[PDB]
Amino acid sequence: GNNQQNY
Amino acid sequence: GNNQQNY
Repeated sequence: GNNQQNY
Repeated sequence: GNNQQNY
């Protein structure tokens, strides 16, 4: 699906 | 914080 990664 | 909106 839509991807948000906050490292 | 960081924002991602997928309408």
